[PDB]
Amino acid sequence: AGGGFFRGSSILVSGVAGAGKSSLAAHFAAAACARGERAMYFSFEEAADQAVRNMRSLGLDLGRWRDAGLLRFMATRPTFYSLEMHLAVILREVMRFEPSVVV
Amino acid sequence: GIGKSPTGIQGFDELTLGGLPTGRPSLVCGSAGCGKTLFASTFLINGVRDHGEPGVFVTFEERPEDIVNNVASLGFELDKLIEEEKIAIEHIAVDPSLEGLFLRLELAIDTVGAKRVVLDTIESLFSAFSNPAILRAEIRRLFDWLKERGLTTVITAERGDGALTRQGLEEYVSDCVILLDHRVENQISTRRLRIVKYRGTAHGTNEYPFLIDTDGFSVLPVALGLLHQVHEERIASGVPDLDAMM
Amino acid sequence: DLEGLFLRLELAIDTVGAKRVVLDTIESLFSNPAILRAEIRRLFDWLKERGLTTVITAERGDGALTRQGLEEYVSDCVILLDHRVENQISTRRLRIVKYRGTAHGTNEYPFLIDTDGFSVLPLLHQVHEERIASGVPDLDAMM
Amino acid sequence: GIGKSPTGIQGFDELTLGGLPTGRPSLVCGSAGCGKTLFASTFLINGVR
Amino acid sequence: DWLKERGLTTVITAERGDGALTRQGLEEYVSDCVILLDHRVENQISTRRLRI
Ligand SMILES: Nc1ncnc2c1ncn2[C@@H]1O[C@H](COP(=O)(O)OP(=O)(O)O)[C@@H](O)[C@H]1O
Ligand SMILES: Nc1ncnc2c1ncn2[C@@H]1O[C@H](COP(=O)(O)OP(=O)(O)O)[C@@H](O)[C@H]1O
Ligand SMILES: Nc1ncnc2c1ncn2[C@@H]1O[C@H](COP(=O)(O)OP(=O)(O)O)[C@@H](O)[C@H]1O
Ligand SMILES: [Mg+2]
Ligand SMILES: [Mg+2]
Ligand SMILES: [Mg+2]
Repeated sequence: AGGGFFRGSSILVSGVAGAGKSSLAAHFAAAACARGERAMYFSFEEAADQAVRNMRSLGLDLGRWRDAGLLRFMATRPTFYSLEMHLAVILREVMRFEPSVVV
Repeated sequence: GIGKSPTGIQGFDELTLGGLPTGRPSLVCGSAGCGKTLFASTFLINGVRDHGEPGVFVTFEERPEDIVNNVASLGFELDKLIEEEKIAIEHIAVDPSLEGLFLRLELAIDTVGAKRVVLDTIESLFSAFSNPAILRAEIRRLFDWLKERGLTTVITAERGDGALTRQGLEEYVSDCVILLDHRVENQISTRRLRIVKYRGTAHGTNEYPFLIDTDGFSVLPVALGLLHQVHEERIASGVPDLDAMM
Repeated sequence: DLEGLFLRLELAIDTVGAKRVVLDTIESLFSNPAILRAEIRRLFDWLKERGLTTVITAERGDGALTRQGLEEYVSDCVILLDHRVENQISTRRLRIVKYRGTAHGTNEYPFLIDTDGFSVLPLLHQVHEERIASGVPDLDAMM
Repeated sequence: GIGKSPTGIQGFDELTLGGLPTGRPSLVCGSAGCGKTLFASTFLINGVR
Repeated sequence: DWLKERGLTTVITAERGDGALTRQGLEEYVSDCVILLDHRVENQISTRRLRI
């Protein structure tokens, strides 16, 4: 109705494999970076170069924003740390980047 | 900064970020069969081989021939290094009938230009008789002697009754404590290690599994993830129809 | 006195001219770590000198490896036997805690003490290229 | 390598890569009924026969 | 050994407890045939188990 989810809110993007979830998330992030806001993308199964290149196929130059500095891409894997360590590291990087959107 | 000295063990050197603390004592706690003596053999031999660091191996129980056989069956050419005058084995006993250790160590150190030292079963002296109440004093005495000599130390220990050490005080007199384990889940044995404590550096605070093979004491390196290589070229499947499908 | 043991040992060793030695119920003979540890190492050293392949019995009712808790560490080879009884069935298992100088089977292994004696069961094969009959004609012709 | 004296106990010999260490102390730990004395007895009898 | 010389089949009865699976543990090693009995409770019903 109002034309977009509320600024400070939580969006869930349920789906199956190969459904476009990561693509819609990257689109949110790219729109934020274009608006000039800061964005962070936490990939727990995909590399930064890999995902950005995968998004080239959808006309998204995520690497451009990453080079500019309005996008911070954190690539990690669950089994490496404990859940507490993952939480702490996520909050750490978020506090240091002061992002506006977080995937 | 903090001084470091690699063990030559790939993976373990990543956990410790440089290896065991150089010129400081470390305790490799472990029950029978975990591989403490093999870890120390690796320490000294690989220090000589790669890092040009000579060392001396003090054994309080077994014979030098036994040590040589045990480490040689793996592949470590220790007999050659012994006769090369770059490494030395020193045998000491209990129930025979302080400065003796220092003097024998001085002889070996000046003979082989030693900077690394291994003490295998210093337990013997303290455990055979607990009558003297100055056991911790003797422990810290030898520790301070080696620290004065600026020698890296790898003290082995025994952990049968429980805890991390049977002595109860050695774990707190050592700087870097490495616990070795060899547990049996189902009916399968898994070998593990952990950096219980390290003074002044970040270390691997979790159980890293290790293996003892002919290659030696091996640790699967750690963290090999999300560092992928991104190729834009395409690979053939052998099924041209499938290939054309994308 | 400890000399009588060696006195009795040498006569038997050289009488049958043997190279294998077995010791049993030595914990009772031992019956304060110093005395025990020292005499253990002494006897093992003498047997080594004589070149005898030695197998010593050890019982561990109270502890994980020996009754006293400090006898095990002096040996060069260690083998632990166990008899567990989960549920109601009982199984006998053997494992090698330590075997310096070689590679062995770290895993536990089941053994049976039948009338024959100790028994244990310890990855590919070549493939035959001839066919067999199922006895069902239509099924054997389906391929 | 090192010398091995076969115990004659198939399976066990394969796991020990031949047998027990030759001319060395070897311990047969375990509680009552585990089979220690019989294991050593078979060591001797197999070596003999 | 007196009994063995005299040729007498002896049943020696002993107890357990006190934080150990047997009172002493060294009597087991003396015996030649060890028979363990147990009175164990599952849920709220107990059963009588014999083992050799
Ligand atoms: N140009 C394109 N045309 C059609 N489909 C595409 C195109 N680019 C990507 N896709 C599809 O998008 C999917 C990948 O989306 P992605 O964001 O990775 O979803 P998820 O990460 O949730 O699996 C794949 O199934 C792929 O086939
Ligand atoms: N060639 C080898 N290959 C694999 N493992 C070996 C080899 N030689 C020794 N080991 C291992 O070393 C272990 C004992 O090492 P050591 O540290 O000398 O004894 P302990 O752990 O009692 O101090 C054994 O469990 C054995 O599996
Ligand atoms: N003739 C036999 N038939 C079947 N099992 C036997 C025979 N002789 C011995 N055993 C088994 O071997 C084991 C030997 O026990 P033993 O060696 O006397 O105990 P330990 O030496 O551990 O004190 C026993 O538990 C018994 O069940
Ligand atoms: Mg996805
Ligand atoms: Mg050893
Ligand atoms: Mg018996």
